[PDB]
Amino acid sequence: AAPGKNFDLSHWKLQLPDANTTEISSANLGLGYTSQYFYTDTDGAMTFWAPTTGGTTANSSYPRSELREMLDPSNSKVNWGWQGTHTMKLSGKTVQLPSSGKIIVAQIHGIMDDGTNAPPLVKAVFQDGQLDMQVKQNSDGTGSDVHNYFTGIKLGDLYNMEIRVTDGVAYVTMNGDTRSVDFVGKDAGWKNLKYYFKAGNYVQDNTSTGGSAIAKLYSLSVSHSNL
Repeated sequence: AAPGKNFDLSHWKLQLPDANTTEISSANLGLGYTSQYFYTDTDGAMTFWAPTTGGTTANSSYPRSELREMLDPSNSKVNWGWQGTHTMKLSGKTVQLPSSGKIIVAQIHGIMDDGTNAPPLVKAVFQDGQLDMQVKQNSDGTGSDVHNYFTGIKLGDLYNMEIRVTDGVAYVTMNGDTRSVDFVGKDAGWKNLKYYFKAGNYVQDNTSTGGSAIAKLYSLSVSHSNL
């Protein structure tokens, strides 16, 4: 069955790497959308394929086949804040890499209150042998990232990932190994942004002959909670 039947995609939309970077609505995912970019493989995985020459969204140079969390499937401007607990769990694997050897398989992305773009906060960067959960230091265009390296994560291996924000602290986990970064403690300006999760295949190669990447998910959930 197409992915939106094996997964609760009622609060995700899908962003594609076709030339026009088409988006597929939550409802259409639920009605069984499938294509070369997004399909159920024979192992049941929700599978994301994107070529390095794909279209790029307005503020990126890299192509993606990637889910974008929609608290309101009819309004992408409704997103969550730094206070309380916000947790994504997934299990998946990276099957094929582009020539650069690097893709992003999950994110927490910032966004302004009015919906305008803001920086990523967490980027789960996969390479064949290490995943780096990168946490951006500052909410604006300054500074760099805090790296968090997980050694031994290879191409084709299954990973169990969790990314949690509780009260302005990011907890980044692979296979039960959790690291943390207090992002509001680094820059209180993160309190002036909202956030949404992403998961899929954001290919860090835009070159002519870099080929394409495949990432898979076997489970994907989001929980927002309080006390």
